[PDB]
Amino acid sequence: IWLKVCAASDMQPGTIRRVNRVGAAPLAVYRVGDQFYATEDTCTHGIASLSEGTLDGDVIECPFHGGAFNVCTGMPASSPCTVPLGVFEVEVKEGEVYVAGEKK
Ligand code: FES
Ligand SMILES: [Fe+3]
Ligand SMILES: [S]
Repeated sequence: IWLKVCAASDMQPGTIRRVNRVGAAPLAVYRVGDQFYATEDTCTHGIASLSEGTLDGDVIECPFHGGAFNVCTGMPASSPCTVPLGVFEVEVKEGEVYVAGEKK
């Protein structure tokens, strides 16, 4: 199940895009350089949107507590985060960014 995100050219490096899913929590797609990554958009430490946070390199900083995760692995990058984010495969076909609707 692949969800159409947007045209690669529509995402500037260092930006984030929220992607809604049917019957599930939304995802966040991050563009690091020319690479694209995706994780659950919701922080595992609280009800917070990571796409509303700060992407520093390939680490997304949560809007709260100073928490952070690596967007490639979904692993916590800073306290108080301890639970890894689910990661989702991203693929670019003909300039269009697609994200898997199912975790990997
Ligand atoms: S809600 Fe995100 S680190 Fe606490
Ligand atoms: Fe905002
Ligand atoms: S935003």
